[PDB]
Amino acid sequence: LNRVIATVGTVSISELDLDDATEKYNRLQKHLKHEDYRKSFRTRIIDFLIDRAIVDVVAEEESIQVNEQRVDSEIEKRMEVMGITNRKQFEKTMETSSGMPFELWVTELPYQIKKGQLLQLKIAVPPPNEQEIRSWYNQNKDKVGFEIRYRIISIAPENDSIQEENRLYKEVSEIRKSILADPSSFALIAGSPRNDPALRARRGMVEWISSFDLYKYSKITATIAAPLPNGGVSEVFRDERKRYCILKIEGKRPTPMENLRGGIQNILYRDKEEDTFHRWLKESRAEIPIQIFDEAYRKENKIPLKEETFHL
Repeated sequence: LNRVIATVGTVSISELDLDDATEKYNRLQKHLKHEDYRKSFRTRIIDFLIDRAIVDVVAEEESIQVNEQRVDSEIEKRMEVMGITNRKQFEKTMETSSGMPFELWVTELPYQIKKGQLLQLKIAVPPPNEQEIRSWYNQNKDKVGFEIRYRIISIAPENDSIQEENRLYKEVSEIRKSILADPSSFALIAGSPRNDPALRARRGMVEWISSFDLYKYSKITATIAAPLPNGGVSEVFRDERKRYCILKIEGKRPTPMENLRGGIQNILYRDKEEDTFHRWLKESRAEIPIQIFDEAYRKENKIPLKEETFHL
């Protein structure tokens, strides 16, 4: 009862092949940003399988072979980018992002490899142009973000004592009262010996940075800076290095394109491949011989029969 649903080129899609795929397609339905939900699950899955068949078929013709060894090679080439060293930790990393068991996720790699190699060979994805970059910037200002310029005072405690904590809390709180009283002071006190040696030189000032890049250096400092307006003095807080701090936003500006250039290019190019390739599959379905045998699909997707005499 494992009947043939369809044939895509040399590939044959069995009713079994469908049932096997039934799990993967469901966990992939989240990532598959094209399928028209008006169509039945039965249609959508067959359609899924046909697209996979096309890739397999075309890769054969172009001598793109993906063997057991090449799969392992790719996993390790993916680690040698992500940073990851243990094979066991990578298995969990992927299960998070996919929401799929590793033994199932690994069966995507052939498709992914073949797809990447086909795009490298057949398909054309022209790098995005300056007018396209500027238009993304100009029409995605919410997604650009903001850059900040601020001044910080960071005083470390000598001893691990609670008494020292109470002193420094009061010390820094006094500096804060003084700063609101006379803002001009902040510059002087930042150059003053109480502040960290690194900040004394650069007048306590931190030049143009994203709250995100800052969040990388210090999650605390950023979460504290992010909500404050221009000239906002932060409340007295502690560093991730247990230092007693105070910061003041000296400037805010929308992050200049120049910095986000690469990032915008990457967004644009990936959306270019994801469409060029989606069209190429549509296009390929017209070139590669496909035959549907399954009556359900035939009926639903409006496929004619020869000499199906018109009613008149």
